[PDB]
Amino acid sequence: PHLSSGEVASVLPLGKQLTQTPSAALFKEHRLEVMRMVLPAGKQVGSHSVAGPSTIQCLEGEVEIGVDGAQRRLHQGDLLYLGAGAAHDVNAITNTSLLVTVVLV
Amino acid sequence: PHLSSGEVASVLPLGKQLTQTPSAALFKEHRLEVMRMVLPAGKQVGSHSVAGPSTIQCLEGEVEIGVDGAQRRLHQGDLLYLGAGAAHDVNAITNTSLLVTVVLV
Repeated sequence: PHLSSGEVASVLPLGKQLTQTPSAALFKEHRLEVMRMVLPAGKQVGSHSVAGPSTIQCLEGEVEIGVDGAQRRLHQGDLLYLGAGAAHDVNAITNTSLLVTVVLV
Repeated sequence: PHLSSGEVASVLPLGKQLTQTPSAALFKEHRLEVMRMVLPAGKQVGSHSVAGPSTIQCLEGEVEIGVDGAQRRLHQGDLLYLGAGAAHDVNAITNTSLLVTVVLV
């Protein structure tokens, strides 16, 4: 259940289905991985980083992403840019779903 | 004012402000470029390819993206994966905005 080139996935908000939907990869290839992370309200991910640059898009709900020098409160439609190796943590304020795109080096 | 690491841009639907908003890069860095393409209804981009893989997310409206072996009709929330060097064309069905993420090789 992964997209190949030319294929499509819907990242619309899950809404009432959020609580029944696990996080899943849309696709993973040599240079890129795209995943939908589903976080229930309160879920935390400790400080960490990835070697390539990445983007986190808040599809619904509210999530706090701690970064060097700030705590970014993302709401629906917010797209956060993380440079290569930029440390960050995640705190789901509400039930939320995130589209996470990671460049692999 | 492109995003630096840890910064946020809204990719919410433009709605009534769509036809007044030009396409713009959210950021451009060594390994990754993220742009919002704003296409008025009927606008076409001819068949072309980029060297790295990419994703095209339909933020609002409807767009037809031609790919090898198919014509994908994307609606809001649809995310298309394009492999490295995958030829594609774009036809805005309605006024639409697209989040385009491109891995740079």
